[PDB]
Amino acid sequence: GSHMTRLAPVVVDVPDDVLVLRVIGPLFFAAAEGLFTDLESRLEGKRIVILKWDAVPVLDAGGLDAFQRFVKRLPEGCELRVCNVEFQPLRTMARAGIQPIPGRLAFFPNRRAAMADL
Amino acid sequence: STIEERVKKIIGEQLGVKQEEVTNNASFVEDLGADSLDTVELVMALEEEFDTEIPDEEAEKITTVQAAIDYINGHQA
Repeated sequence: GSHMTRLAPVVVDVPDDVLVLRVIGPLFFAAAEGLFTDLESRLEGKRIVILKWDAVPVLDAGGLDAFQRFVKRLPEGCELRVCNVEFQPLRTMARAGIQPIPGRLAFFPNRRAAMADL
Repeated sequence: STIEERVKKIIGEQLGVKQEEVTNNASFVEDLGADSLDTVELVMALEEEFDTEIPDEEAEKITTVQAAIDYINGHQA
């Protein structure tokens, strides 16, 4: 692994219990596994985690599986917000029938919308 | 119906707008109130009706009524 799929800091003013990151690179199984495992270690004291996926051009079957497991494992009281899902990952998740989950998983068109109740 | 009419019909159904508003110039997002998921579902519905898999790179460019009509007419291989 060349660590080419990675979490990147976002410069924005947010409460201390909110984490905002970009995911840069494709979410193929192996890369997704490492990324979501890393993300899980950053969740202490976080009420909201926002992932901006503008730079995620592809999401494959195993990558989606990894995403679903990550969501399943989120701590109580921690909501994942995903924004800027690109065409291929969005079509992949649509075909798989991914749905939001109250208090756990929400999708938004952009960062503004994902942060509107902040 | 003609192919053009069928494409417009599907756009209207998927985006939930009156046939009257589905003019050739119309942009799904800027004019017909679509978001990116509506757009994905619309492309999927065109794929199913016209029995064709549309590559992501080309699907990404289907953002207006004319674009959809043009892709369907032009990509019959």
